[PDB]
Amino acid sequence: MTEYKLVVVGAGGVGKSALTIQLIQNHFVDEYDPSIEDSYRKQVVIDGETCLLDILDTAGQEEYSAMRDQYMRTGEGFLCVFAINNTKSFEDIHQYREQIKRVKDSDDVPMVLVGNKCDLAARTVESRQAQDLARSYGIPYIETSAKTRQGVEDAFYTLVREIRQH
Repeated sequence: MTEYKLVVVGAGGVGKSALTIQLIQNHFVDEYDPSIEDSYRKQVVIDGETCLLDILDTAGQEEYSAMRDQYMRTGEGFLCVFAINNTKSFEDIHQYREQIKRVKDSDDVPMVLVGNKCDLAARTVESRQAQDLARSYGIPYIETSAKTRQGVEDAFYTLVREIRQH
């Protein structure tokens, strides 16, 4: 009955809701999460191990108040979602990252950077820049498409593996 409680973060404009819902429903979904935090749980098998995957979507990076900090009790690992067309999202993730680190009075946790909307032509993030930013943070860089191409699943498995390897 091993549980993995992993937190998804990112600026507004990405499909944080899509990431979780598509995985747990195994379906192409655009449905948007509510204006407040929303967590989902789904039974999964990872590397031969049967366990529960619990994914939390958060909202309002700065608005992530003590009321929401309650979730930080999970504290396992973080999946950071940005849009290839959304340059500013990188700064919002960084600042949001700094805040959640302060809440945990610590900074050595599993993290993965994931970029959505890679099929969009009109973007302003070069993948060379995005991956270098991930590399400077010492975290994996994965490109994904909410449409069908799932890279988020492996990202969660990476988070789990990093937890297992501490």
